[PDB]
Amino acid sequence: IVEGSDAEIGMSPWQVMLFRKSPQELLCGASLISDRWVLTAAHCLLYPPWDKNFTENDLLVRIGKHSRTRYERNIEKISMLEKIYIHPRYNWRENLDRDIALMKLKKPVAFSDYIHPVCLPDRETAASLLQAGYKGRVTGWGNSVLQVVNLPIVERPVCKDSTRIRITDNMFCAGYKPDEGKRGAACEGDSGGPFVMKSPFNNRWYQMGIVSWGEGCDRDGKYGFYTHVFRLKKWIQKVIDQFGE
Amino acid sequence: SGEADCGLRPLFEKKSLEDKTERELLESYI
Ligand SMILES: *[C@@H]1O[C@H](CO[C@@H]2O[C@H](CO)[C@@H](O)[C@H](O)[C@H]2NC(C)=O)[C@@H](O)[C@H](O)[C@H]1NC(C)=O
Repeated sequence: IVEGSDAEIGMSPWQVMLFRKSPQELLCGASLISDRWVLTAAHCLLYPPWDKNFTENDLLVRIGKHSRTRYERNIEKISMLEKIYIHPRYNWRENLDRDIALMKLKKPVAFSDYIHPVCLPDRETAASLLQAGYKGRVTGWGNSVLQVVNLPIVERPVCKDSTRIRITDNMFCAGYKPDEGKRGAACEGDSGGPFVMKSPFNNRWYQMGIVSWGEGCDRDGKYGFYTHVFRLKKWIQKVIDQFGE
Repeated sequence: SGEADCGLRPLFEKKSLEDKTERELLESYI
């Protein structure tokens, strides 16, 4: 995140941090979608050119954290992973199409003031809210404590004209126009974290996107690009249906 | 498993409190 603001305590209680155990390293953002399930980007877990192909025992998650380096006693929780699930049509060889993965936790995480799941979008929320100019929210670490930025969704032809990457219907883009000069951006380093929207219909928060790549911030590009969660919900449901508890 | 109560924050919606910037999101719908 760049040009964001400090997240208030319990502002983003679905926030999940994905770590490599050894050497201990923060790899990516992620989000809590139920007491046993965490959503992230596939490229955080599987990218063979960079020798990235994690097994469940290589990783952990920390949940309920707002400080990047400081232990938060009786607040933050650690969970091990039972299984990793990568979209079967994830396209790492071209454009990161279907950049989505699920991680099943070994044990249910207890909910608290600081830990609570975000909603998956339904047909109404996807149809109504994923529109150019509407803003969602991305949370992550600065490029320290959790940072927040609110970003407008970009018109689809504008998104396509702003990158050489082939933009599929499983992707959307967001961020402020460069020449406009309103500040705040999501970055490559925010990969895997959630793009959320607060529904005006029922006042609940929905995860509409996953940060898939960022072209701005520390690069000369314009926008951040997101996996379209609703577009891939059939897969999400197939995995949770068969392997949930 | 928590799906029924998803997306409602204990320190915000549950308490009838709003965070500092959620009004910006609401305004973007206008
Ligand atoms: C990557 O590693 C896999 C085996 O890795 C397991 O695969 C499962 C299913 O995708 C995944 O959930 C786990 O993270 C992995 N670890 C387990 C089960 O312990 C190899 O079979 C592949 O050839 C490797 N390469 C690619 C491109 O997948």
